[PDB]
Amino acid sequence: MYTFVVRDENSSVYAEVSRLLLATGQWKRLRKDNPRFNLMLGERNRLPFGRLGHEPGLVQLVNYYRGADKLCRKASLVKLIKTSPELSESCTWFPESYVIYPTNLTDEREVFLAAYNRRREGREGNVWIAKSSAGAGILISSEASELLDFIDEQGQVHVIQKYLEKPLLLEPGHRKFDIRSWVLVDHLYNIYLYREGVLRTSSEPYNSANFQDKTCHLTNHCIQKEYSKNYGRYEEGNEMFFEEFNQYLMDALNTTLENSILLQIKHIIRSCLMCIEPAISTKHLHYQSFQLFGFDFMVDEELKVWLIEVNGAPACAQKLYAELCQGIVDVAISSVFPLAPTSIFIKLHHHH
Amino acid sequence: MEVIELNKCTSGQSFEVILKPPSDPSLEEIQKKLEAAEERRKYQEAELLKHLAE
Amino acid sequence: MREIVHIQAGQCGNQIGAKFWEVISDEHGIDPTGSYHGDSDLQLERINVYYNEATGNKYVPRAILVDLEPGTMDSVRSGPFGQIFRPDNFVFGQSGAGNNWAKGHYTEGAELVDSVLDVVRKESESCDCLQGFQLTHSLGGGTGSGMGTLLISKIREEYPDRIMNTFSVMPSPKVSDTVVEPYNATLSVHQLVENTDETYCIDNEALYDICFRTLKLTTPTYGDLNHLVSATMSGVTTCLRFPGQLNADLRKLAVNMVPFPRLHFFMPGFAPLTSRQQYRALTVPELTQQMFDSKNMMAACDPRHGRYLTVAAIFRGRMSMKEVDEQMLNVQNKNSSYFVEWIPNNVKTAVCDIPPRGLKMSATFIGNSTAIQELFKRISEQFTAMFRRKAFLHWYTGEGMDEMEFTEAESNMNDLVSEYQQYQD
Amino acid sequence: MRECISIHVGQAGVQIGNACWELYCLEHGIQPDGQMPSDKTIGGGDDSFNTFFSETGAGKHVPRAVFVDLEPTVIDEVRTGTYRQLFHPEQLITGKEDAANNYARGHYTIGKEIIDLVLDRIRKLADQCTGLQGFLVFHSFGGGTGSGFTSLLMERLSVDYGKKSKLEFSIYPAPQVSTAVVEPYNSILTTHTTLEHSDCAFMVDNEAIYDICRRNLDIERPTYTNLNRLISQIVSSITASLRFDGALNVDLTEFQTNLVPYPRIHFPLATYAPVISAEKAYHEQLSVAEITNACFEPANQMVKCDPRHGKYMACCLLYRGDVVPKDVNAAIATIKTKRSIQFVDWCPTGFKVGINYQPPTVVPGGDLAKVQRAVCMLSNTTAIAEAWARLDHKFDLMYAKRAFVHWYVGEGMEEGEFSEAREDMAALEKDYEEVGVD
Ligand SMILES: Nc1nc2c(ncn2[C@@H]2O[C@H](COP(=O)(O)OP(=O)(O)OP(=O)(O)O)[C@@H](O)[C@H]2O)c(=O)[nH]1
Ligand SMILES: Nc1ncnc2c1ncn2[C@@H]1O[C@H](COP(=O)(O)OP(=O)(O)CP(=O)(O)O)[C@@H](O)[C@H]1O
Ligand SMILES: Nc1nc2c(ncn2[C@@H]2O[C@H](COP(=O)(O)OP(=O)(O)O)[C@@H](O)[C@H]2O)c(=O)[nH]1
Ligand SMILES: CCNc1ccc(S(C)(=O)=O)cc1F
Ligand SMILES: CCNc1ccc(S(C)(=O)=O)cc1F
Ligand SMILES: [Ca+2]
Ligand SMILES: [Ca+2]
Ligand SMILES: [Ca+2]
Ligand SMILES: [Mg+2]
Ligand SMILES: [Mg+2]
Ligand SMILES: [Mg+2]
Repeated sequence: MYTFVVRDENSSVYAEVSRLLLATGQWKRLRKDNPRFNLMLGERNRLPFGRLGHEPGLVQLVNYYRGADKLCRKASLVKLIKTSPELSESCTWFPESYVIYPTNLTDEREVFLAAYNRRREGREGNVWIAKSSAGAGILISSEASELLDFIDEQGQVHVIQKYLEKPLLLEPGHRKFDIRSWVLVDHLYNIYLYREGVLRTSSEPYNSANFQDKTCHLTNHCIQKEYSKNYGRYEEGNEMFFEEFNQYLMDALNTTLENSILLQIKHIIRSCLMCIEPAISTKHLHYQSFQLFGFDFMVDEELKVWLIEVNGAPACAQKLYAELCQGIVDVAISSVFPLAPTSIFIKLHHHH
Repeated sequence: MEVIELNKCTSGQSFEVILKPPSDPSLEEIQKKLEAAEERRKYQEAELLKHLAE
Repeated sequence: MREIVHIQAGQCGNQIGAKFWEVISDEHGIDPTGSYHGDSDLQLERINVYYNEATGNKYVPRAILVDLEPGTMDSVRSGPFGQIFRPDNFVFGQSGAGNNWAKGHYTEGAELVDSVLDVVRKESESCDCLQGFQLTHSLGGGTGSGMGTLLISKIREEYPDRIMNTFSVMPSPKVSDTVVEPYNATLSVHQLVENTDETYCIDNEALYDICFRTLKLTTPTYGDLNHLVSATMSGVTTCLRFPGQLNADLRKLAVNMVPFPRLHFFMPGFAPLTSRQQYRALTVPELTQQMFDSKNMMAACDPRHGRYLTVAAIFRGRMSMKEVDEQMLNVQNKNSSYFVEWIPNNVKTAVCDIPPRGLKMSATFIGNSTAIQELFKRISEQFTAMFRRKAFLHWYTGEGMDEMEFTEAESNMNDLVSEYQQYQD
Repeated sequence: MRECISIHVGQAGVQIGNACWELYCLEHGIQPDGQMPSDKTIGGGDDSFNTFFSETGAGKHVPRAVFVDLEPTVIDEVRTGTYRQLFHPEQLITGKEDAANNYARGHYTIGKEIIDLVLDRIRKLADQCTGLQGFLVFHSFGGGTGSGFTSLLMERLSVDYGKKSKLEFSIYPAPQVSTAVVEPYNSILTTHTTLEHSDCAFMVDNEAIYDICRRNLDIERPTYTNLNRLISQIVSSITASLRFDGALNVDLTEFQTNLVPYPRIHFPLATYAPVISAEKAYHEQLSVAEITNACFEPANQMVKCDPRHGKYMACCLLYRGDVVPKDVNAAIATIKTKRSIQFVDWCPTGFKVGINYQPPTVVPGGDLAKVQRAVCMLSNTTAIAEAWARLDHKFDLMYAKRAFVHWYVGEGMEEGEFSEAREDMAALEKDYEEVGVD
């Protein structure tokens, strides 16, 4: 009889995993403070990793990789890509970004301006976007003066990166979108890409001459369903799944989602996760880790994939909770605590 | 990767490698503690004996 | 040289005490005349804990036999190992206690207590470093219950910083001698709450049910119940009587078993309990499952009705200490809902190589469970059922007691129940 | 030559002392009777090994050690054991009854009655020293003597020897080899009162030693002898500089200078490699790069924790055996480009390296195999704060219910000393976080 504890009551993903675990009749849920557990569905912040793997005779597993925040933090991700030789500052799939500390607090204020002035002088598109991890607070603008002034009005670290002025627009609608990929890394550091992804599309026509209205530039499900008037017109909940999006790419662009986009996404996932493997691997550790990641991508009119950010506690598409959650139990939990296909994941092999 | 202060003798050697430059209670006071706790033990044992005498 | 002075009082106390010394004397190689005839040095290692060495290499138990009538102690002196006890350590009267706590505690018992203390003092004066005391007695009679608790109170007065341990037989209506047993048990329980560091609670009903249902004894006798108690006593004292990878005296055990001074009443048990299918080998999983089974415990309390504050387990015999840790950690990590989560690592395991006579291996269970409140609740209900009508009180008021003293004993034990109830949640 | 006096307190300290002084003798060629044929200066001399051994006129080499325990059964093994002849009776101090795993009992009740005797016996050893460096104190955290009496001794040693360095070898409590439940109380109580008196302390977590014995030595159920012979190898690696000719960590003061830039953060993490089973047919001898790389495997650390998520303040590499500097620098370079070694910005990123050509000595019939080279890495990492967090959490679970507190109050301790000691640990954890986390 395996035991587990739940320490994040706000997780829709692991609430389902917890629901499935109990369904097997072979897992027992303990009080969130009981240390004699096999599996911890830990909290989002300040998970006490230092207390895992010290219970005699208990093999303990946690659904978070200690140190993965370096990848899932806006500021940390920029620093990781620029300072990691595996990714280098010349990384071709990540937009030009700079860490900008508000003046009321290293910092890349000058470096950003030097690149900005270069674009302004070279008649090139000089539109950037500012954001931070303390957001629901985003600002898109072409003037460097406005971008920086917005960060000083705040008190948290921000990042300014190039705004993809040439996004791939779906037709009909002439509308923007981003791709969400769920990735599961198990205790052995196998990288599993969930076969099912989701496009979070904008239900408004993309307009490049007015960044004041952020409803056609931001494809977040909360903004489209709250500030957009054409929500749910072209697809239910502004969510297009791979089957539809792949058929579109064939009829419209005479290509497939695998060839034009998925190869780059798999490459980007592998590059990011392999880079931080030595820092977060639990191979020779007194406890074992796994974690589900939400990768967010952008596609431009050239069918080039761009990495936007990595979420360390992602939610799932309503229609995909059952399949993915069961997949988490199969490869991440039962692989360590076996019970008494055609996998839904795509294994991105690599050298350890 | 510099090596400094290399010292060699017949039974071994030692050195230093630099990869990157940088960026009480007195005797009396202890006695009071020991006697203080001793007094609290006596008080507790006196209350027990008072309890048993009752 | 951490000596223990053993005291047995009253009928129950002396008959169970007799069997105890019979059992361990056999385990240590001491014959009925006090001569050693073992074949292992582990038998004499900690032998001085319970025995005195006399002239001619004789070993005499450090035991004091107390009673208010001569009958039971005449049986001991005529029993199997009766000759092994010190003749001077027999302290008895002639009046009896009439199953009356007031007689053992205030009248008949008070007349004899000083002479008992003279023997206790004489045994203590010959101890290199007295660990403490252990008393065997029942709570439902008059001598072991009333005079026993009086003895404990006077021992505490004279040896305030020594550990006082008891094996206390709790009465049951199913195995009862007189109707006043709830009165005598309630009066003693308050004494024990104040003046003992550890009390092993032995319920005569649990002993009966084990003999009848598990051991398949059609008609259990007091002797059959005493076989279980003497066996249990040998199991819990194995930590002290033999050498091993444990340096534990009575005070160290108390420090790790008693988180709160009044909650020091333990549920004991052991395995195997086999009926005569008695030559089969018992695997470690079997030993561990049974040891934690309520049917193998002698307090007649279902542990699944409360929570364990602390648990100690002693395994005897040559076995897989690795497999022991696995099965022990399997019982906890499979029933952690019955262990308080605010005492880390509150289940401890000890191993002793020397098994009991006639067994390849065994396991002794010592639990400090809040389910023991069920035992005190039973006694309280029986007490109140009579006391509300003041039934049979004249036997006690006639010895100088007043009704107020019963009312307070009742309140004291109901408080003890309420104390267990708050730590169970 | 400057003398070092070793003090072994409680069961853990005494038994670890047995393993260490056995190993010391085998390393220096001293026989159980105290004789040392290689020592050509009879009854005198100021050699490096004389920091730990004095000499009688008859040529006996006597450890500069005191064994103290409140109960005699553990020290009585020394009195009749193999090395009974090394020590004289005045060096072995035993009381009548122990502290019963009760800090208050060892610190106050029993400690008050024997502390003056212990100081007198230590004073005797000090009187034989022409330039005493200080003391090495071995003890457990969980034992009532190891915790309670040690803290009292450390207080008095600071008074009677105000200018002397004091180092600790402390055994951190692990449930797999302990039947006690109150050890978190004793650990926090003794760390609070000892903190301002210890210049440098090496914690060894029994959980770590237990797992190394099961994993590397294939011991299904390790014993105290198995654990202590492994611990004494680490202790020897740490103290070899004081007993052999050298230029790194030559006196006790150098340990604080090289490992403790901040006084309260004086708990270096020890890592040792290689540990090879003697029962093995014949292990392939590991290289300098391989044993050095092993110093960054959590599995060979004396305290299980993740240094990848801390910051280093200092780092010593202590090699014994066939090791030359060329091979150390080559291995270190390869580890910088592969590992996550984050130093604090106010500390240089570097290593102090010591090499002793005599490879590790192995007790005949022991569990450890003879190796041609071994290394012990001493690094002051904020990651070791995980051990304080673990221990502090167990303290909080019990203290919230006041479980077992009456045993301590009953020995004359005030309950306020509990919360006072806990608040000091809360500040110790805050100090670690201020240095390590951004
Ligand atoms: N590594 C190691 N740990 C030990 C040894 N002996 C005891 N311990 C540990 O020390 C703790 C128990 O404290 P002890 O040192 O035995 O007790 P003490 O210092 O003698 O104090 P008392 O309570 O008076 O007996 C437990 O955590 C044991 O695991 C030993 O020989 N080696
Ligand atoms: N450089 C860039 N170019 C174009 N669009 C961008 C962009 N950076 C962000 N966006 C837009 O912002 C949205 C994602 O914002 P971001 O992910 O940075 O904030 P967030 O983390 O609060 C949303 P989530 O974490 O749920 O994906 C995308 O829909 C994308 O269209
Ligand atoms: N287990 C056991 N219980 C006994 C024995 N003799 C009496 N009792 C129980 O003890 C209580 C009577 O006390 P008893 O010892 O006979 O009275 P005392 O001699 O005045 O102390 C009743 O609850 C009996 O069931 C015995 O030999 N074994
Ligand atoms: C005939 C059976 N006897 C017996 C059994 C078990 C034990 S025990 C509690 O395991 O010590 C002692 C015994 F004497
Ligand atoms: C030569 C004797 N060596 C030795 C003796 C005892 C111990 S003990 C059991 O751990 O106290 C360890 C030892 F290494
Ligand atoms: Ca009379
Ligand atoms: Ca000499
Ligand atoms: Ca000092
Ligand atoms: Mg985000
Ligand atoms: Mg009777
Ligand atoms: Mg001890």
